[PDB]
Amino acid sequence: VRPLSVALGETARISCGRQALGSRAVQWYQHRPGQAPILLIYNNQDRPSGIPERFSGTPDINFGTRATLTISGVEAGDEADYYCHMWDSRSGFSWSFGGATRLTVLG
Amino acid sequence: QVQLQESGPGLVKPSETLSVTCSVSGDSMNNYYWTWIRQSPGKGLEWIGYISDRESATYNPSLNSRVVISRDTSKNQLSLKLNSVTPADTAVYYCATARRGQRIYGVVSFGEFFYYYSMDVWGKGTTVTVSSA
Ligand SMILES: *[C]1O[C]([C][O])[C](O[C]2O[C]([C][O])[C](O[C]3O[C]([C]O[C]4O[C]([C][O])[C]([O])[C](O5[C]6O[C]([C][O])[C]([O])[C]([O])[C@]65[O])[C]4[O])[C]([O])[C](O[C]4O[C]([C][O])[C]([O])[C](O[C]5O[C]([C][O])[C]([O])[C]([O])[C]5[O])[C]4[O])[C]3[O])[C]([O])[C]2[N]C([C])=O)[C]([O])[C]1[N]C([C])=O
Ligand SMILES: *[C@@H]1O[C@H](CO)[C@@H](O[C@H]2O[C@H](CO)[C@@H](O)[C@H](O)[C@H]2NC(C)=O)[C@H](O)[C@H]1NC(C)=O
Repeated sequence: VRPLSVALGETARISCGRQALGSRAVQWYQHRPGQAPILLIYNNQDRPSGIPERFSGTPDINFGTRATLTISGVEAGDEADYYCHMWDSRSGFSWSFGGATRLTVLG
Repeated sequence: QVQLQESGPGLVKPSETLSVTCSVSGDSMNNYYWTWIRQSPGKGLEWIGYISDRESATYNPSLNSRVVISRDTSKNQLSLKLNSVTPADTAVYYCATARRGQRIYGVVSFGEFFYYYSMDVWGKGTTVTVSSA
């Protein structure tokens, strides 16, 4: 669990450690301690359910780019764990959810 | 809209069967997949298995296949039973639904595509403990 600190009003950027080999289709899960996880992005290009237009992912165009999730205008309520479920073409079925990161807030 | 509820005993003696039930209200079992996921304190999330209308109980290869999941449409619920429980398996369980999609990257007649699953609706889950006392 890698920690990462963000101050108020800034723009946060979270990247998962696993790197894809081919066509990727990632899912970004937000899990608050004690509550059920909330799905943010499912097809790496669009948000699954209506949420504030603050979380954005990178599309899968011109293979060679990493997978990053950006959050503009972060508030105090954005304190939860982030899971980067990776799905590629040269690895088969993916069972592990990957190593989660710990977002900390300054102020 | 879909509503999901969960139920479990909570206190089970080790080396016995641990059964947890998950019921659905509002919608039927027409086109809704099901899946279970456990989370133990100190470790991350762990996907254990999923089931659908195909009766294809596919389990995690890192689990020794010691759990069975069933779903009866008469009572309109599913339930998972893990046999030979270990006292070190104290974890919170969640019953969720899954949505399947396909990603295509080449010619379809040759089979150049792959399926993926995404959980959209979740639940509160039950926290069960196992101990000798
Ligand atoms: C020969 O011939 C053959 C046959 O004809 C051919 O093949 C072809 O090939 C191609 C190449 O690649 C292919 O492609 C692919 O495709 C696909 C499809 O898809 C889908 O799905 C979706 C969802 O639902 C939809 O929406 C779509 O749609 C579209 O578009 C189109 C146009 O294009 C139209 O028509 C239709 O109608 C619609 O609208 C579809 O259906 C696709 O997807 C793909 O893409 C890919 O890749 C790329 C890179 O390159 C990328 O960028 C993309 O993207 C992205 O985005 C997307 C969107 O959706 C998403 O999803 C993702 O995630 C990302 O983000 C993608 O990925 C491709 O394009 C095809 O398929 C085929 N066909 C068949 C039938 O098979 C060949 O080529 C030929 N050869 C020569 C000429 O040489
Ligand atoms: C095939 O693979 C090569 C290897 O990466 C791709 O090419 C290269 O082009 C990139 C874009 O400018 C550079 O950033 C890389 O440095 C360069 N590779 C090397 C070894 O210098 C190439 O685009 C791929 N082909 C297609 C059609 O995408």
